[PDB]
Amino acid sequence: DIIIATKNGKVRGMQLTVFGGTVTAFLGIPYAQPPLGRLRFKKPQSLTKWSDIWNATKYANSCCQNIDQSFPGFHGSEMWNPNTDLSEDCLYLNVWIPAPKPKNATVLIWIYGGGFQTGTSSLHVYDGKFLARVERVIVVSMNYRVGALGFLALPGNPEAPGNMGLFDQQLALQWVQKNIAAFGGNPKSVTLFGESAGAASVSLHLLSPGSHSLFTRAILQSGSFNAPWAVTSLYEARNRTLNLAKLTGCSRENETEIIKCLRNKDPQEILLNEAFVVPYGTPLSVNFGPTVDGDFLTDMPDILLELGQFKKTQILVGVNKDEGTAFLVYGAPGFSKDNNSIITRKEFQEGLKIFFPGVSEFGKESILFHYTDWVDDQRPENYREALGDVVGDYNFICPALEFTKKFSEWGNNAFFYYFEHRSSKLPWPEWMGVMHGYEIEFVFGLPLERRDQYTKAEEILSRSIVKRWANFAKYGNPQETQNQSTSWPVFKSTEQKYLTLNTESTRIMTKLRAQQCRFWTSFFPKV
Amino acid sequence: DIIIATKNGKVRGMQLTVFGGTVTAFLGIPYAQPPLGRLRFKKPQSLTKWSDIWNATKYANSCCQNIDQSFPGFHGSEMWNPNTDLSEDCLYLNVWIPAPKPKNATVLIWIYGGGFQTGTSSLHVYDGKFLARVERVIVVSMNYRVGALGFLALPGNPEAPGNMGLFDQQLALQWVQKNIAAFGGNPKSVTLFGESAGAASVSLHLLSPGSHSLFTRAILQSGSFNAPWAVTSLYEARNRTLNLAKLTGCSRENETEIIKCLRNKDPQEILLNEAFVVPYGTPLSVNFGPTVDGDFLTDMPDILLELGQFKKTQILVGVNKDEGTAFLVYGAPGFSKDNNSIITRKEFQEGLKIFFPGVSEFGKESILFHYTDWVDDQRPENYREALGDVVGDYNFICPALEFTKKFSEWGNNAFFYYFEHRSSKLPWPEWMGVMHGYEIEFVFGLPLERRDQYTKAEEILSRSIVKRWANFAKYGNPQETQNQSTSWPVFKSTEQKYLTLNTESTRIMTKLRAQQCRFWTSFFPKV
Amino acid sequence: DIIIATKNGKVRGMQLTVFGGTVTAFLGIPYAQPPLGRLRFKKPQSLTKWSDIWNATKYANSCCQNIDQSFPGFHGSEMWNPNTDLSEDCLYLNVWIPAPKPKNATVLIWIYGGGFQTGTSSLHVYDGKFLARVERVIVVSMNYRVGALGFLALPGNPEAPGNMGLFDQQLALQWVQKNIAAFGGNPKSVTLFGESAGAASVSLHLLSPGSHSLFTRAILQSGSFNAPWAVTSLYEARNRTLNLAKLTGCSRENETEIIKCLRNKDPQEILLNEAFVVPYGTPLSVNFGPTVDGDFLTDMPDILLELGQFKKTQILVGVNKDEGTAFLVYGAPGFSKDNNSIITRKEFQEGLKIFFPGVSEFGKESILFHYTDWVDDQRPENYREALGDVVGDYNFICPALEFTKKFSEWGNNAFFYYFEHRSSKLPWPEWMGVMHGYEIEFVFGLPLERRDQYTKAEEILSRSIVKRWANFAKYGNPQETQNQSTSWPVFKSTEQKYLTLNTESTRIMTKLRAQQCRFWTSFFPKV
Ligand SMILES: *[C@@H]1O[C@H](CO[C@H]2O[C@@H](C)[C@@H](O)[C@@H](O)[C@@H]2O)[C@@H](O[C@@H]2O[C@H](CO)[C@@H](O)[C@H](O)[C@H]2NC(C)=O)[C@H](O)[C@H]1NC(C)=O
Ligand SMILES: *[C@@H]1O[C@H](CO[C@H]2O[C@@H](C)[C@@H](O)[C@@H](O)[C@@H]2O)[C@@H](O[C@@H]2O[C@H](CO)[C@@H](O)[C@H](O)[C@H]2NC(C)=O)[C@H](O)[C@H]1NC(C)=O
Ligand SMILES: *[C@@H]1O[C@H](CO[C@H]2O[C@@H](C)[C@@H](O)[C@@H](O)[C@@H]2O)[C@@H](O[C@@H]2O[C@H](CO)[C@@H](O)[C@H](O)[C@H]2NC(C)=O)[C@H](O)[C@H]1NC(C)=O
Ligand SMILES: *[C@H]1O[C@H](CO[C@H]2O[C@@H](C)[C@@H](O)[C@@H](O)[C@@H]2O)[C@@H](O[C@@H]2O[C@H](CO)[C@@H](O)[C@H](O)[C@H]2NC(C)=O)[C@H](O)[C@H]1NC(C)=O
Ligand SMILES: *[C@H]1O[C@H](CO[C@H]2O[C@@H](C)[C@@H](O)[C@@H](O)[C@@H]2O)[C@@H](O[C@@H]2O[C@H](CO)[C@@H](O)[C@H](O)[C@H]2NC(C)=O)[C@H](O)[C@H]1NC(C)=O
Ligand SMILES: *[C@H]1O[C@H](CO[C@H]2O[C@@H](C)[C@@H](O)[C@@H](O)[C@@H]2O)[C@@H](O[C@@H]2O[C@H](CO)[C@@H](O)[C@H](O)[C@H]2NC(C)=O)[C@H](O)[C@H]1NC(C)=O
Ligand SMILES: *[C@@H]1O[C@H](CO)[C@@H](O)[C@H](O)[C@H]1NC(C)=O
Ligand SMILES: *[C@@H]1O[C@H](CO)[C@@H](O)[C@H](O)[C@H]1NC(C)=O
Ligand SMILES: *[C@@H]1O[C@H](CO)[C@@H](O)[C@H](O)[C@H]1NC(C)=O
Ligand SMILES: *[C@@H]1O[C@H](CO)[C@@H](O)[C@H](O)[C@H]1NC(C)=O
Ligand SMILES: *[C@@H]1O[C@H](CO)[C@@H](O)[C@H](O)[C@H]1NC(C)=O
Ligand SMILES: *[C@@H]1O[C@H](CO)[C@@H](O)[C@H](O)[C@H]1NC(C)=O
Ligand SMILES: *[C@@H]1O[C@H](CO)[C@@H](O)[C@H](O)[C@H]1NC(C)=O
Ligand SMILES: *[C@@H]1O[C@H](CO)[C@@H](O)[C@H](O)[C@H]1NC(C)=O
Ligand SMILES: *[C@@H]1O[C@H](CO)[C@@H](O)[C@H](O)[C@H]1NC(C)=O
Ligand SMILES: *[C@@H]1O[C@H](CO)[C@@H](O)[C@H](O)[C@H]1NC(C)=O
Ligand SMILES: *[C@@H]1O[C@H](CO)[C@@H](O)[C@H](O)[C@H]1NC(C)=O
Ligand SMILES: *[C@@H]1O[C@H](CO)[C@@H](O)[C@H](O)[C@H]1NC(C)=O
Ligand SMILES: *[P@@](C)(=O)OCCCC
Ligand SMILES: *[P@@](C)(=O)OCCCC
Ligand SMILES: *[P@@](C)(=O)OCCCC
Ligand SMILES: [Cl-]
Ligand SMILES: [Cl-]
Ligand SMILES: [Cl-]
Ligand SMILES: [Cl-]
Ligand SMILES: [Cl-]
Ligand SMILES: [Cl-]
Ligand SMILES: [Cl-]
Ligand SMILES: [Cl-]
Ligand SMILES: [Cl-]
Ligand code: NA
Ligand code: NA
Ligand code: NA
Ligand code: NA
Ligand code: NA
Ligand code: NA
Ligand code: NA
Ligand code: NA
Ligand code: NA
Repeated sequence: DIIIATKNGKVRGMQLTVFGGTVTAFLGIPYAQPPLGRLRFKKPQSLTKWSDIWNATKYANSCCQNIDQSFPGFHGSEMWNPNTDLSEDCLYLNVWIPAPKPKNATVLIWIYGGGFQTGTSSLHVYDGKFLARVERVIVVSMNYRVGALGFLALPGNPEAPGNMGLFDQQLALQWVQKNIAAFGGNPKSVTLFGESAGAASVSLHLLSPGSHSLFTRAILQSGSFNAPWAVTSLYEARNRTLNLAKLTGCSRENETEIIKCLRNKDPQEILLNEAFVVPYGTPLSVNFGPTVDGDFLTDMPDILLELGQFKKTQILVGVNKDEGTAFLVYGAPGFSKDNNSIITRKEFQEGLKIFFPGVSEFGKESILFHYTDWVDDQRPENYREALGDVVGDYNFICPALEFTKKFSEWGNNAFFYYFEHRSSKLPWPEWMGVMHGYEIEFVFGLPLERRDQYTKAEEILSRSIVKRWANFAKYGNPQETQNQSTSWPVFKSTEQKYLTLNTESTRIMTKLRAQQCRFWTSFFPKV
Repeated sequence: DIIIATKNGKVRGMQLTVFGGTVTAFLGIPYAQPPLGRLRFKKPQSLTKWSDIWNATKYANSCCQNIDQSFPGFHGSEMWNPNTDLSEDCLYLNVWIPAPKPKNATVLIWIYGGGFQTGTSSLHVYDGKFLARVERVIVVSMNYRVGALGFLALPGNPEAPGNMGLFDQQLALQWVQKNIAAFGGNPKSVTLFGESAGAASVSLHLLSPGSHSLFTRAILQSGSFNAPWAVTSLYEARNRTLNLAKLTGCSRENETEIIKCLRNKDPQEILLNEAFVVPYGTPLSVNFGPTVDGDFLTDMPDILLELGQFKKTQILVGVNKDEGTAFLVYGAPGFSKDNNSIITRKEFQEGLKIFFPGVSEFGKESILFHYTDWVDDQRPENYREALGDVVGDYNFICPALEFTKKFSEWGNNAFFYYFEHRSSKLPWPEWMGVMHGYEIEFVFGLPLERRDQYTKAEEILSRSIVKRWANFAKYGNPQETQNQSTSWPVFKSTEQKYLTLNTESTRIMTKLRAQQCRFWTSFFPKV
Repeated sequence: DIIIATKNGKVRGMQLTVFGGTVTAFLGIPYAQPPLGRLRFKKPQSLTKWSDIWNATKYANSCCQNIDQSFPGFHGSEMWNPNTDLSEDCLYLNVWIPAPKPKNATVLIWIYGGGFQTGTSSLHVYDGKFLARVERVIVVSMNYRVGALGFLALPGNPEAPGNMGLFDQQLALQWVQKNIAAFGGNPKSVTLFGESAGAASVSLHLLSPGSHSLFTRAILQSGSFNAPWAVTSLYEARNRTLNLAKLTGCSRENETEIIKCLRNKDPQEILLNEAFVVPYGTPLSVNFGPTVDGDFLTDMPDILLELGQFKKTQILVGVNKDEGTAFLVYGAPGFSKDNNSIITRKEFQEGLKIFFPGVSEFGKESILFHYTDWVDDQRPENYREALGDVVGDYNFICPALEFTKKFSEWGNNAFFYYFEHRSSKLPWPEWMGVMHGYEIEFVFGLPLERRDQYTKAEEILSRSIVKRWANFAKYGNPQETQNQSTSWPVFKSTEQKYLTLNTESTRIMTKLRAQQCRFWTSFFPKV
């Protein structure tokens, strides 16, 4: 039996057996008042106080959200679907601690991805018990609101001010500040890490003044706020919010009245409409996301980044070799997971049309031009590979690299990785390569689990990443010092060294996707 | 309805419609006891406290001051004349805030020019509502005492200690420190900006110990305290103060008695005499200005500048291409606004006599020599252009450049601009070029106003300056980051880069008026 | 009438007319309990408190001390003799302030010389009223105990712990910290300056932990603690203290008993014996001076200097062209002030014998060797000039230069001057040149006094030093910025630039007395 007195009252956890030892898990600790009825669309408000012992012994409700139904029954997609009841009552967090209770452990806070429209901390691939067992770090994760219910904005007006999901996150980070020492945590040693939209969230916490003092350092996997799907403009945010009212027969006059009306709709009606607040989406649509609200975000992030207004600290940033592929089977013509997807020039052009709907003909010709001077053999897989690279480079790799350049020019240490190992257990087909999302299991140390059959090499690779992440968190420096590993150099502008993470040959390389990033970064934004 | 509780009690403002949105204006908030009767010539004293709601809904009294009557009915001069009642009761300030109320906005404090003899915050070209609407900054301006009533000095003696107008300013800056957060302001992010005498005031706040902690950074348009009209010596201050007594039949024995006597004169009698406390003025006379009082100013400013005694922070400094011209029609022979003013050598010499009255024959020959080796064609406009340059270089550009050299040698970032756009709406004739004072409307964003017919190019130029000023204020760096603009480099000694602001071609240049500034700066002061 | 409430109670000063204006002088303010009876030889103790108004309107008792009787009636010597009653009751200080009272003036604290055996703040050449009038600085000076009564040491034992005179000084510096703001002073801007033993005192305050926070910066004229007369060893201090007891029939058993006995002797008996506690003195004997007591001084000063244990701040250090001469007429054979003192080789050798009594024959041959390879003409004044240089170099110039090297190697700004003007009013004969002590009148601004007939050039030189000293005090940098003067560069090791102060040609020079200082500094200490 294990009970911890927090600032809001007692909580009980369970004992887990991990890897020959023990871990104490507190699942589903509330961190805010349930945001229901009159609190829907409003910033999270703080917890009442409680008599009795709270039983944090099972995962809590995931937040309301649409589910991916493109591959029903397929483990590749379904592993990302929520594994607990959906409810509006979803502001809870989990804590995993070493046994015996440590004395001043470094704290890792995970923020999940899902396009700001989906995700949940209770997923199998986010289970923190392994990191706690092996590295003696404490691992925290929280649920935050997604979709309209999390990011509906009607500018300035506090009935729906914008960024509610980011504030749920910020309020959980605070809960860590006030309570984590009771669990044996060191509030002065907190690293945020997250992937995709979770990684862009982490990048925004770096920019947010209310976040400055709620963490020490940061890890960004395949995401940053300068990615093109990450921040909704005020223009498009209003168009969307009013388009939603129209669809739910909530078009009114007085703005507060539109919110009051939307607060009377049932969650399902709002979920059902979210998809259509846009004339045409892509498989990369973020219908409701971060906006510049003058509160969490005080100006457009490009400006803040460029002029150096953000927390000075170390960052670890990285991406996967085939980020783009996973998106092509959600709309691109002649793509399937159940065949090799050898496509034609004509399919590719149509492809660009799906991914770049509001872009001029010339703009599209310009991508075709940059990505189809091969180099050279009349390889059939030419066009399929180029469409993956197009989507990866524009959406993930290039924005990640630029964020890293920009951040390090203000003087701080940064480390960049390029993950190129395809999991032996990957259920998607071989042509999709080293996919978006599939370094996570390596970071949480799933292949360490003996009775799960990853390879021996995967076990060793995982053991080595877990160590680098943990060393990063505790000491600002992601080295594996014992087993005579390849030293990971800092990323500077000019040299721009990165580290390759693979199962065979770990290498130091320079200037990842140089030619491609000149295209996305200097030419394409003018278009 | 909008009411803010301040430290002195409540105030009500009005709602303005600007550019499709709203701005809240509080006009005429008092910031000091009215300096009347026994408080005339004394440092401002602090506000009593008040029950009821103060109605800050119209501009307040401008301070007592003579008016320019050289061009009655001419919009070019009259636009600078005071647009509210003159009264001794004039220590008030205005606040403009974004709607919805922001959370921690950067604050811009404007200090007007007028030779320390004239000016008022209520002028059309100082209306802060545009900056507030477009940049979401808060804009403050205040009225401070000018002429004898603001700068009469009888050394050490506190009945008339000197610098009262500078202390009115300092006391308004304080009012910002104590109250601005109630308006949504961030007291820790205050930029002072001002033009001409207003710009020299800003430079003196940098030197004043009582000001150090009342602002963050500073913007100086066409003015600095090392300009030759900016600081009155103790010698000339006494001669003047006693000359005024003599003229008003206030010559006494006991010094306090002379003040007591002057405090019995009516404002108009003092105004009427101010002009003659000098044997001969120029169109650049500052009969009553800043002095070294051992209080606001603790030593002569040249020494403080040279030896590095001032606030360490970023500055933005600049000047206009034809600063000198506006002064030539206020006394220089054969100059008129109603004709081209082609003058002769003989007129030019007489001209120097008007502008450099107490200077030796040789001194005057030396200006003629430096400014009349052309380069070369027998152009008729030769002499007219040289007299403008003489007055500009000596009075504005050269002192501004030297102040910037001197300030940056102590390690801080500085930015220098050279404004060379002549407003399409300028009522003065073409030969007067890019005049003193006419970048102000661009900085306050008047050409942004659609229904006012500035050009489209002027709109775009203004939009770009407003952004650079605002970025400067918020982040210390005056870049326009979005529209791929010319980056503005820091001004260092040795390289001395500056930025040109025009409607066509924005450029990086080096060593503005190199030859001319060697003349004014190294040779002329010996004379 | 002018009354200031201090922490010990009220004081009244007088009004002085200086140079067309006014200065307020408080003469003889007590700063410690009178150190009489049972307090003789003990550290100074703090002031009781007082009702009534203290009348600080005349100079106070100078401390007990022997007088120079070598030239009775001669203004050259007698100007250094005490000009008030000698008494044991002598711990008082003077304050001079600008009129009108300033607001936050920089403070100059003067510490007089006199070999630690003589001196007094009430001397004519230490009158602070001129500095106060002209520079608007506040000037403080204090009386501190000298000779046995100030520096008697019987190690560790607190009845006579050592350094009492240094602690009198330290306690006056404290009095400045607690009280000077009431006079208009800024306690955070205090420069210590002093000459000879006063200059060595200043150098020891830099080393003393109890002094660290009682001043900002320091000026050393012809003195430093590494000079060879400056610090008595523990060995020689005991030998002396016991030799004094023996002479006064106070030889006892219990050490406290010897003090108790000496506290019963009358001041005159102690004064009369001080001279003989040494088998043989020189005209540079310091029979009772600073010692390493483990309290004011925590280790030998050479070590502290060399290893960088002292206050980090700016210093101004300098010396006079003929420091040595004044000492030759107090014992050196064939020297007189009443003739040219052309001496022989044989006289010179005897001379070395007077000045280096306990030094080996070889040691003496070594000085002769270094100082008598001329360069070359058979000039009669050869030997007379060399004996002056010998005494100057060893006692003043060389130790001053070494102190400056050593101090600047730890990173702080230092300025070095070489004063080479012989006063037109000097009563000593021409051959004695630019003597020890005769830059003081220039620093206090005596030649500024119109009705005193120094030359016009001397007036201008003085005006310029007063300004450099004052700029040093206020701003850390001794420049004269207005009258286009020679800029004074910092003294670094390697380059070692110094400034020459003379009436004609002010110059930047390098490596003063290079050859000579290698001799005194590297070879002579081994001997
Ligand atoms: C790979 O599959 C795609 C995708 O669509 C198909 O899925 C397959 C697994 C198959 O079972 C089939 O029934 C299904 O249509 C193929 O593209 C399609 O080609 C078909 C038939 O010619 C067209 O009707 C469609 O327009 C197009 N479908 C879509 C959804 O775009 C593709 O040809 C196939 N590629 C191969 C074998 O290389
Ligand atoms: C430009 O005008 C000046 C200024 O004075 C004149 O203003 C004009 C607009 C005109 O209407 C006229 O009545 C008025 O005098 C001229 O200089 C003047 O020249 C006049 C006539 O010869 C002399 O009497 C004056 O001394 C002198 N006036 C002043 C006030 O200095 C100037 O000649 C004219 N320049 C041109 C046409 O190039
Ligand atoms: C300069 O004077 C010295 C010092 O002593 C003398 O002082 C003089 C002013 C003079 O009035 C005289 O009476 C007095 O003795 C002279 O050295 C002295 O030489 C004398 C006479 O030969 C010797 O008896 C002494 O040993 C020696 N005196 C001392 C005190 O050392 C010196 O010769 C003279 N120098 C000249 C004229 O160049
Ligand atoms: C945002 O504003 C309008 C809103 O019109 C939308 O109504 C919503 C409730 C939703 O159902 C959505 O499908 C619909 O788009 C957008 O107008 C669209 O633009 C086209 C012209 O290209 C017109 O045909 C329609 O008005 C509408 N589209 C359709 C398919 O009916 C508008 O484009 C959008 N603004 C943007 C994206 O900047
Ligand atoms: C400051 O002191 C005197 C004051 O004389 C002045 O009296 C004033 C009240 C006012 O009316 C003003 O016009 C007048 O100047 C100055 O004396 C002037 O100097 C000239 C000699 O060049 C004499 O003729 C007069 O005393 C007087 N001028 C006139 C036109 O009558 C004095 O010059 C001034 N000091 C300065 C500027 O340094
Ligand atoms: C310190 O200790 C002795 C003390 O002897 C001294 O007695 C004093 C009271 C005083 O009168 C003083 O004149 C006398 O010196 C010193 O002894 C001296 O050394 C010489 C030998 O060179 C002997 O002749 C005497 O004992 C004495 N001198 C005289 C002239 O009588 C001792 O030298 C000294 N220690 C040092 C300087 O290190
Ligand atoms: C928490 O679980 C334990 C099981 O041992 C139980 O005793 C306790 O009542 C639980 N809390 C509840 C049911 O609210
Ligand atoms: C934990 O470590 C921090 C420094 O990182 C320290 O200041 C804090 O007091 C420690 N708390 C403990 C040991 O409980
Ligand atoms: C609209 O209604 C809201 C909510 O009831 C009210 O408080 C507000 O003042 C109204 N605003 C306008 C602009 O009519
Ligand atoms: C280091 O070495 C051993 C094998 O020699 C391995 O089992 C262990 O996992 C390694 N530790 C890390 C942190 O990689
Ligand atoms: C301020 O103006 C309002 C107008 O609505 C008024 O009600 C109030 O009395 C005013 N204050 C005055 C007149 O002092
Ligand atoms: C505003 O920002 C400053 C830092 O510039 C911060 O210290 C202050 O507390 C903030 N106040 C708010 C958010 O109200
Ligand atoms: C002159 O009168 C003033 C004001 O009444 C008085 O307080 C002051 O002491 C007097 N000064 C002189 C120098 O006569
Ligand atoms: C940037 O670009 C657009 C036009 O593409 C323009 O309307 C807007 O005013 C510009 N913003 C700034 C700050 O200049
Ligand atoms: C100080 O001097 C004044 C002279 O005006 C006198 O009134 C006062 O009594 C003096 N203090 C004394 C004598 O103790
Ligand atoms: C005097 O100046 C210091 C800084 O050198 C400042 O901290 C202090 O408060 C000032 N005191 C005054 C103006 O009374
Ligand atoms: C000597 O006498 C002193 C002073 O009376 C006394 O306090 C001390 O204990 C004695 N010391 C010795 C060593 O006899
Ligand atoms: C500077 O210049 C003037 C003479 O032109 C002189 O009288 C004054 O004393 C000088 N000031 C200083 C500080 O030397
Ligand atoms: P990640 C899976 O959170 O983001 C991809 C961006 C578009 C939805
Ligand atoms: P600005 C118009 O305040 O200053 C010009 C200087 C002389 C009056
Ligand atoms: P200053 C005259 O105090 O020192 C000379 C050193 C030996 C007495
Ligand atoms: Cl690759
Ligand atoms: Cl084609
Ligand atoms: Cl390379
Ligand atoms: Cl030009
Ligand atoms: Cl001529
Ligand atoms: Cl150049
Ligand atoms: Cl010399
Ligand atoms: Cl010999
Ligand atoms: Cl050299
Ligand atoms: Na995913
Ligand atoms: Na590995
Ligand atoms: Na590449
Ligand atoms: Na103007
Ligand atoms: Na532009
Ligand atoms: Na030029
Ligand atoms: Na002396
Ligand atoms: Na000089
Ligand atoms: Na030399």
